[PDB]
Amino acid sequence: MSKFFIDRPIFAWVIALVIMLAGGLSILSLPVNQYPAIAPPAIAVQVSYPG
Amino acid sequence: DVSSAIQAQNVQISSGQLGGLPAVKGQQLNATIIGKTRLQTAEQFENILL
Ligand SMILES: CCCCCCCCCCCCO[C@@H]1O[C@H](CO)[C@@H](O[C@H]2O[C@H](CO)[C@@H](O)[C@H](O)[C@H]2O)[C@H](O)[C@H]1O
Repeated sequence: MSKFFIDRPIFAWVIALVIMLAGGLSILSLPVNQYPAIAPPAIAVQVSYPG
Repeated sequence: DVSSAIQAQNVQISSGQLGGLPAVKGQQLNATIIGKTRLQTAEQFENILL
């Protein structure tokens, strides 16, 4: 490439613009939060034997 | 008769709570009351009035 793209900077831009366009529209639908799920799964069992 | 006897005589006394909520102003001592569990020994069983 490079040499190819040096005489084709519209094409160069377009691969850049597609990448930006794709990644942009993604920022619109990503979950946001402080941290990822970083906690061990725990399952809890409960019963009360009255008194 | 024996079955019924054992069923009435080999049970757990359910047991409440001294100073259970709601309680009256004062209370102060809140403690669980534990009753009797159940027969354990073969003897305890040989007992039980029929
Ligand atoms: C973990 C997943 C990662 C996936 C992402 C993969 C992408 C990696 C990109 C590497 C591709 C690079 O491709 C690169 O093209 C340029 C085009 O100018 C070339 O660039 C240069 O190469 C040689 C070395 O001086 C010269 O003879 C040539 O004149 C020059 O153009 C390279 O020979 C080539 O290596």
